[PDB]
Amino acid sequence: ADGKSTRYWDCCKPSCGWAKKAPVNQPVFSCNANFQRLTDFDAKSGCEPGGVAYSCADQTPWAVNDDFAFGFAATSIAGSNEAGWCCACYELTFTSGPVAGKKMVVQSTSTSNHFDLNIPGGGVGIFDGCTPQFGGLPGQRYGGISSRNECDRFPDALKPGCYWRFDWFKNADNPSFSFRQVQCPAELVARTGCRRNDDGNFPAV
Repeated sequence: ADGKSTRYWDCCKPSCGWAKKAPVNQPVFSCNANFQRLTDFDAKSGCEPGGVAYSCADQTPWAVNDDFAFGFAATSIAGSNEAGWCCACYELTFTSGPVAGKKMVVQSTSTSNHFDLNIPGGGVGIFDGCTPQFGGLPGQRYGGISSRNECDRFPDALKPGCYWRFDWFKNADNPSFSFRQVQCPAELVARTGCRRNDDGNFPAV
C-alpha cells in the first residue's frame, strides 16, 4: 500500500498507551515529565489539564545504517482501526524526497494511509504537551524547527531523535512511501513494551 507522511512530537501520551485499545500484552509505555516510564497505564494524559503522562523519549527514531532506520508513528490505516494498528509494525520504503529508496520499520503507537513520524522538533501542533511537560520545545507550534542547530537546546533525551531528522532523514519534507505490515522487531517492542497478539500472522522485515 501507499501512504503519505508528516512529522510530529507533541509530548502527548500516545493513544496506544491506553489499556483495551488492541489485543496486546501491555499497552505502549508512557512516561512522567522526567522521561521515566510509568507503571499506571491509565495515567491521565499530560495533554489534558492536571495530567501526568507523556510520550517517552526512547520512542524516537534512529539509524541502523544509511539505508535503514527504526522508529514510531501515529497512524491512520485505511479500512482499519486502533484494534488493528495499535502496536503493529510496518516496513516503509520511501518513494519521494532525499530518502527515496531508504527503508524504515516503524511501530504504530498512536492515531487514508497516513503516518505521522515521531520526530522531536517536527512540531507540537494543536495539543502541545511539551509546554506542560518541561516548558516547551523550540520551534514553531506548527512546523517545529527548521535547522539542525535548533536541536542543541532540546532536552538531552530528545536530542538523538531530533538530529536524526537532519542526518539519516536528510531533512526530508513529508515523504511519500509504500508500506507493508510486518512482525515487530524486538528493538521496537523493547522501547514500547507493546507486542500484538497477532504478530505471528505477518512477515518478518
